[PDB]
This record gives sequence, structure tokens and C-alpha cells, in this order.
Amino acid sequence: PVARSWVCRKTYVTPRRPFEKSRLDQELKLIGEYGLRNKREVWRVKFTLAKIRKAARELLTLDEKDPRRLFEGNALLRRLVRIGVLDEGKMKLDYILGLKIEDFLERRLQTQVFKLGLAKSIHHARVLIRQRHIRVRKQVVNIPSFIVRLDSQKHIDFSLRSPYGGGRPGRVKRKNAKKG
Amino acid sequence: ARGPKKHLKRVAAPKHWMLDKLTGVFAPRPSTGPHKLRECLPLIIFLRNRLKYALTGDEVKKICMQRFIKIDGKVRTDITYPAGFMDVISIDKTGENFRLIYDTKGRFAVHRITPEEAKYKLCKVRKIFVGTKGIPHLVTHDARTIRYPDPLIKVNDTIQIDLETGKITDFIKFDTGNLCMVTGGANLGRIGVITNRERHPGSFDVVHVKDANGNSFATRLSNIFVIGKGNKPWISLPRGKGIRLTIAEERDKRLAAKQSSG
Amino acid sequence: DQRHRASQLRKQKKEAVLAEKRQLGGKDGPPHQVLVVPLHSRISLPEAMQ
RNA sequence: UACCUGGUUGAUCCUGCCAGUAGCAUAUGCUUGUCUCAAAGAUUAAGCCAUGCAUGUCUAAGUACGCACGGCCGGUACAGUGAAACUGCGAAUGGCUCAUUAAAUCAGUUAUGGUUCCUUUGGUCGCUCGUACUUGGAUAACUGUGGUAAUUCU
RNA sequence: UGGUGACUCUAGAUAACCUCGGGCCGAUCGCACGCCGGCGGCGACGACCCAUUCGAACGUCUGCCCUAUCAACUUUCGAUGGUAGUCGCCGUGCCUACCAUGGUGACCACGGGUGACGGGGAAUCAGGGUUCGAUUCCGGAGAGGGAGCCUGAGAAACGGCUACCACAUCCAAGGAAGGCAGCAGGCGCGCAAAUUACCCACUCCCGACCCGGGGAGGUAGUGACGAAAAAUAACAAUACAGGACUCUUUCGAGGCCCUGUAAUUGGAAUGAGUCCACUUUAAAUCCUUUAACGAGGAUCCAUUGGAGGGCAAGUCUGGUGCCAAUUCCAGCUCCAAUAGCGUAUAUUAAAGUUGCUGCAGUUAAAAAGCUCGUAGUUGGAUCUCUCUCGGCCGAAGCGUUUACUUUGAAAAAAUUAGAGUGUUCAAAGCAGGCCGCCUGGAUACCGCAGCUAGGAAUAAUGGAAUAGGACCGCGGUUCUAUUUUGUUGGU
RNA sequence: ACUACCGAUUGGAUGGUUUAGUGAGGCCCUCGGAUCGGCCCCGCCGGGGUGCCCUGGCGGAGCGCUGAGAAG
Repeated sequence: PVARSWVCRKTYVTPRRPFEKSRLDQELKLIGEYGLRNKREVWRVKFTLAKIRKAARELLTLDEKDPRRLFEGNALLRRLVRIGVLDEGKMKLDYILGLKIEDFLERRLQTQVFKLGLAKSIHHARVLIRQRHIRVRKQVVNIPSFIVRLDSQKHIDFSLRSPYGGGRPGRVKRKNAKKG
Repeated sequence: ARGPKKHLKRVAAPKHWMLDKLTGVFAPRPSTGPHKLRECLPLIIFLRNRLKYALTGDEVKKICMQRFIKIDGKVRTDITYPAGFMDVISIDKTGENFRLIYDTKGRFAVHRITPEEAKYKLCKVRKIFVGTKGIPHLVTHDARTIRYPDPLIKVNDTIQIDLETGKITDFIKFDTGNLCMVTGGANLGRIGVITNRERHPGSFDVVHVKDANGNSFATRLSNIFVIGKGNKPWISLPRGKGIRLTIAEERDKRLAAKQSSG
Repeated sequence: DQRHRASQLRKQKKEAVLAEKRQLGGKDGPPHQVLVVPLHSRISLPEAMQ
């Protein structure tokens, strides 16, 4: 008897076969293109996509006017549209089976900081977010994997206390300007 | 065990109390009283979790034993006193009155009532017997014994009783076509008119009830509380009128409410 | 039979360990000799011995 | 994601098992910057235990002549606070462990029209035709004398 | 009178009884005091009984692993049933007396074993399954082993008592005390597991109680069990190496771009740390928030394993021995994952190597000399709703009974699936959102068995063939009407 | 020299079914009666209705009547 919860889940699955060249090359491609730390982040996003595809196939086995199929398919499609992975006009459970890992990778905060020109590269974007230079609508975010919603796409701003933002300079600039 | 239990674990508490997992290992454990353990809302959960005058159980004790809370017109200072269906809670200091009646989801709604409606309550008659020197008694659902009832009042009927005195003031028969509210089972909280009662001797009767929207649902005879005569309830009802919406129309109503405001 | 056999083996081993632990430092054996070694210079050995 | 790689023969195919592979558990090895949760003497010994703590409790409302304190007003029995002690209640809940135990336990379902139930809540409590404007004896705490190496002994 | 589906129910009447180890019918305590010596309002505490609540305790139906190298067991000593009682809170072979000889079993009894507490549940997952569930929720059991009590509403109680058994503490030798499978801690055992810490602030519990107490519980300590998030560098100029595009047939030119590699330069940005102050909190720590210091080999230095036989990855180097091949040792290079990665053991999946789904048996594991031959398993075709009483309906017999299928009710939470919600993200949590108000705390699943109401294909089953078979009326015999012989005797 | 089996000694100890016998301790019953109190009797005696009675405190004996009750 403790007032503690023990509920937790693993957020990835390891691949079944360890050393396959095509899978290794595809994972390395996605790591390099999206500036990721290791293979586990690719496996995490792959796990999320596999769970969503399993939910879509399960709802596709149901008949069209099943209330659970309509309710849960509508909720799943609404979530996928809300994080920008699917288009608003493609709200249909068949198109979920055509989704790719690259859309979920593009909706990360690292990729959006790169694509909105706040960073000169994807690795610059990662080190920018990690060092409290980025805010999303009011809130400083450190997490590169922060998945951005379409309502927060236009509010990625740039940290009103950051030296490149609000203006108060960093440690190096005060130390170097103090010499002379 | 070697004797009766005094503790209720929090995960083993009744789910409609809406307690969380991480506040403690214990739940408030209702006292013995006019209601069952699984079918009551203790006073500490009402004053702290629902109505939010208090932040801790110690503040609940400080509220209750200043003699502010009346249940059915009687001052109670037991913080775990089991209050249940149709019970009137009166706070004279803030001028508030409540009846503990169910939501459409089976949870005790915070239902505010008028101070003239707090003068009375309804009770379901659970037994009729004749005691010594030929004196008829009825026993209600909240452990009330009334001597000399009307000879027309039977078991499953509903008495309208005056909390100032405790005597029978009016009554409603169990009949097909009267309004009822479901107080147990899977249809807890729904309201409708009785359309058919089928009888199973040596077993449980099954009452069929039809909603005001035309939906039909059955329950046992134990789960039926007759509220109003024919079609008009004799007490105030919550915001939902016993109409259980499905998850689709509840989502639609939530989206329309979000669209209208915001 | 298994329970009683395990009981016998446990009783044997515990008796032997009791004899072994009682011989040292008790009234039928030699004193328990403790060598105190400080491993650093800031350590006050006299305070430890007091 | 209903996936595989290799091992017998001069070489080909096969039965067949094995090794690699992935998850879960325990242990252990090496290594280890930050932050959030978080299991943790079960397995072998329901083996054995030094020491300390784990269950006590008073309101206006059972009993106050402990000056242990404390204002009266003075015949005003008892202001008030209150150690001790008697009385009442609780200590049958909680916590631990998994030895036992194989239609037993337990689960779902039914029954008490075959029983008990402190407590809470409601009813009943001039329904009996027969010293009371208040009854009797003690016993603690307290005082005083003690016994035993030793006890929450007396 | 009143009730049930059914009473030997509830209530009523009569005759009495009513236990001295005795059944109720108040010699109790506080606060405000007021009316005509008498009348009184709030309470507190007790209280026989009735109901309720919290239970408990005995029963019903269905459901459990291995074993035949356990095939008959129970029955004098209760085994199965009857009658009367005893005891018990009550039903009962619970026990006693007398009877009957019964009860269970190849549909696996009885016996034994389990590295067996049972479930909710966990791992895997196409599906069926397979393995795990000592362990925080629910139920049970036990407090060294047995046994027996007291008190109490409740215990066969062990942080109660009394013995014996096994251990064991003190002693002046007479005596006295004992029970960590509570919290810490120790020894032992082992491959195997944390501090003799702080606090009742939270959750709740107990008590005469707003006030006291709680190793329940909370909070720190240890903790790479495991799960989540996530640093160990980024950019610009320059120099080389490529790839585009303009101009040239090309070589080539691009102050034309793009992308890489740096014993090359350059200041910008930051955490890790050190350390005021807040915040946090019972008091603190941590986290968050903030001053100050804090980065070039940013030495503020990432590890663990494997490769020269197959999945990822070697035409390498040097020592040391045997007759260039060849034992042992140390390196280099490459590959994998990464704050983590190897190893052992068990198990699961690959696995269709336990096969119901779904395997095999000529020649590879394996089909019996042949025929007859219990049980079990399996079995051709065929057969298209009504009668009475009460307001077109309700009650009633069902129609052979099933098996099968569907519906309805009823069915702890947690976990699982899943809806909502910017925990800074996430694993989580049950929250929150808007300028007092507005909302949430859904929903699904929940085998089997048992209740409920339908369906009639499939598969059993039965209904007349020695006719003592239906449907009608005529009947004869026996028992039998509760009332239509005002009150009655009635053959 | 090592590993692994048999083994006379009813070898010694321990346990589980049992035959026969003994049996602590509690509980119940039938006795028992250490002690403790009341009534009756009497003595020291206060008042009244005017020596009949009783009122209250102390003591004395009576296996008289009894009630509670420990060990065994």
C-alpha cells in the first residue's frame, strides 16, 4: 500500500533482425536528414506509426455504420489532421494506411525551427531548442521531439529572453566586451 | 478477518465518488447509516471533492463541527456520514440546499434546489408489516419506519414525506404509466415512464421504462424509484432530464458549445 | 518426509555455525583482535581510539 | 510486418535436431554527465533474533477535598485549569508472509422462508392496576509501614 | 388485520409460565432560564425489542495442474439414509440411541505428488494457444509447532492468557521472563534484495474526542529492477575535393551557387558544475525560477561487445614455440548499439519440434501375423397454438424434451483497449479552461455457468400395428358438490 | 592416490501412520467451606405515644436462620 502508480510503457520496439543492410541504410538516411541523436528515435516514431496503422486496420474491419467505427475513426482522423500529418480534405481511414514516417518526422519542433529559418541547419535547430532559445506561443520548449499542431505552427517564436531574441547578451559576449 | 472492517482502500472505493489514485491509499469509508456503503456519498467527499469549500479533511471537520450542515433537517457532525439518494443537504450559513440525485452517468449530481423544495423528500417503500397491537408500519429505502401509513400504500410505492415532522403527506403508486428514475444497474440515472412490468415468481421482476426521447430500457424492480405521477416529476431534476446521450451526440453537443462560445 | 529431511539438514548446519561463531571473542576462546589502520593523514587516530 | 542466417555430403535435394536471432525475468560483469517516475530478503531458511519504536484515548455534558496551580466572599457544597486513579470505549481494524491447503481455497450465481450482529439511522420507551425533594456497602488515586537478587511483582 | 410464488409468516384470542447464575418499565450529566408549590426548552449518556447499516457464518449450480509404477474405496472407531433427542446462533451424523445397508468409482473415485494460496491480472500475439501470477486490489490462511481457554457484539486473538514440544534470556540457584511471516537493524542462508533517518503536514483510522495517538501512511536515505525525456557541440571565413548552372566544340573561365573534409583561423550560444536568494516543505532536500563565476585538445577527454569460416564488419603488425605452415600473447583497422552494452540460467516467440486450428508413420522416429471381438466415437434418404373467467386483449395448458442460436437483466476498482485534456514534450496524471463564470472525471471488453424472452435449419428423442388409439355423444359403478331445501334436525 | 556404490553394527538420533498404556492444562458437573457480612438474643444506653413498642452507635456468645465466597 503506497499512493504510487506503476503504469508505464515502452515507446519503441527493437527490430526483429539486427543486421539488415537496407533497414540500416534507411534508418541512417532518416537520422541524417532529420538530425536525430540515434536509431531509437527512428524506432520510436516507427512504433507510433505502426500503432496508428493497426488502429486503422482494426477500424477498417468494422462495418461502415458501426458507431464505434465512426466515433473512433473520426477521433483518430481528427488527431492526425490536428498534428498536420494528414490533410483536412483526406479525412478517410483508407489514407492513414498511406502515411509515412517522414510526415511525423517533419512535424517535430527541430524540423520546424529549421524550416522557418530560425536556424541555419537542422543541427543548429537542435542545439537552439536544447539551449532555451525557442518558445512556442508563450512557452520555452527544450524538447526537439515536441510535435507541433497546426494552430501552433504560426506561433513558433524566439524566446523573449534569448540573446538573439529579447536582446540580453550571452556569457561570451559580456565576458569579451569586458576586456576593453 | 476476526471482526468488522474499518478501512476502505481508495482503489476499492465506489467509482462514482470520483476519487483519484495518488492522493492516498485510503478512501473516506462511510459510517453505518441509512444508506448502503456502495450507494452513498459521504459528507467529506461532498464538502471537499465536489463542492470545494474545503481543501483537506481537517477543514471538512472544522466546517462540520461548527454545526452548519443539516442532512434531512438534522445536524450531523460525522464527516463520513452516509448520505444517499433523495437526501436533502442544507447549509443555512451560505443559504444553500441540495438533493443528492443521479446524473445520467450514474454519479451524484450537485443539484441545487429551492428552499421550499428542501422541506420534503421522496422515499421508496421497501416493506409493509403489522406490529404489536395491530399497528401498521412501513420501512422506506432510507431506514425510516412510519407507523400508521395509508392502507393504500404498498411496497414499491413512493411516499412524499415532510422533513419537519416525518409523517406521510402524499404518495404515488407503482403503476404502468408513472414516471420513474433508475437507481441501480447499468441504466443508473435515467428517467422515464413505466410501460411494462413483467413478473418472474421466485426471481426478480423486470420493469420496462421508456425515455422521453423514445428510447426504451429495462431494469430490475429493485432499481426503480417512482418519482412523479404520470409524467410530471414531484422534485426538481438535474440539467440533463434523465436523457442519456450517446457518445456521438455528446461529442456533437460539446463541439457546438465550444463553437458557440469561443 | 522432504520437510523433515530439510529440517534435519538446517539444524545440523545451524549448530555448526553456532559453534564457529561462539568460539571467537567469547568466554571460551581468545580475544577478538582488531587492528585499526588510518588510511589518510587528516585522520585523528587518538579520537577514534577514544 | 504471419521475415529469417548457418551446421551432416566429393557435390544436389530431404527428414531432423541444434546454434545464431527477438521479448520477459533473475543474477552478474564492465561503464556511467542531466532530469522524471519508480521495483526492491518472495525464490534458499513459515530459519534464528541484540536494541529502540509499532495502540491508545476527555468533552460544557460519568467520578476532582493532589494548593500541582489559581479569583472570590467570606457560613455562600462545588469558580476555573488539572497530574494520578476508578469508570467507559478501542486494542477482532491496520501491517507482514504464502507454510498449509486440490471441489478445499477462490470466482461467477443463488439462499437464510435456517441464523447472529457493538455501532449508525428510524420506531418504541405514563400501553403493566401492583427514602422517592434521592437508598446501601465498599474500593482505588492519596497518606503511612513493608518484603524479594530480580518483573508493568505486590 | 396485513404479506409471499410458497409459512408452521405477521397480527389477534384463550389457559398459564416467566429461571435468584434474575427481561424491560431512567435513583445519570450540562446549558438557558421562564410561566401560573405546580407546569417546561435544548441536549449528552444508557436502554428490552423491531427495522436498517457494516458484516459474518452456514448451504445451491458450474468451473482446477500431474500421476494407474494409486483400481476399488468408505463402513466396528459415522461410512450413506430414517426416527427421537443432545449440543449449537441457527440448518445438518454435529454428536448420542435404536434401526436400514447403504454412499463413491475407468465421465478416473480412493491414494499420492506439485519447484500449488485462489482470483483480478502479466509476457507474447494474425488466430488458437503457451508460460508466469510469493508481490501493494479482493477472498483465504498463519504468527516457532500443536492444543485449550478468558474477556467481549465480534478471537479459539498470540505486539492476550494456560500447558506440553523445540529453542532460548536473567539469577544471589530460591526463582523470574520469552515469541520481528510489524518498521528499521543483525546473524544465518545463499547467485539473490535498501536507513537501527524525519513527521502526523497529506490520506485515512481509533478514542470520552474540532484538541490526543498511529513505523497505517506520508517524507527523505540507498537503488543503472525497470520505464520516460534527454548533453557530450554549433556556426562563419579560408584552403582543398566533388556536384549542378551560364559562357565555350572542348580544354577551360566562373568575387555562379550548393555540399563535404580540416595538424587553419574567429568570436557568438549554452549547459554540466561552483554557489546568494526565493520558491518548495511539517521542517528540509530535489525540481522549477533567478543573481555571480563557469568551454578549445571546448583534457569539462563514452563506453560495451564483435569481426581476418555464413547475417554488420580485415588481401593488416610485432613478439613466442613445432615440423613455409603452425600454440600462446599484445596491438592496428573495421562494424554494431549507445548512457548504456555484454554474460549465465530459465522461459516465450521464430516452431506446423506436441499440430483443435495445424504435423507425421513404403524407402528417414513410426502401422499391430490374421479374423472375430465390450464400451466409447461416428452414423444414408425422408415429415410445410389454443381452451376458460375478467377489460380486440389479460391470466391458464403449453407445443415431446433437449442440444444449438439470439435478445434482455445482472455482473469491484485498478490493469488492457479507448474519448477529452500543450504534464515545456513524453512515460504519466485526472485534470482544467475564460474574464466570479464555464466544464470534465466518457465508452468498450468483462470466457464459462446460472436467470430472461424469442428462433426451429441442423443432430438426438418420443408419440397407434397382441390396438385396453384419438374425436364425439348414450351411458352404468365408486369416491366426490361447500352450496340454489328464510333459522334449523335432514334419510 | 582419487571418484563412486554395498554394508554387519536392534549402531546413535529424528519424523509419520498406527496397537496398547499413561496423560499436563483449561472447560463443565458434584462436593468442599478458609474467610467475609446480615437477621434473631443480651449488655452499655438517648425519646415518644403514657413499664407495650421501636429509633441509632459500640460490644458479647450462640455449627440458630442465612447470603457472598478462595484453595482443594
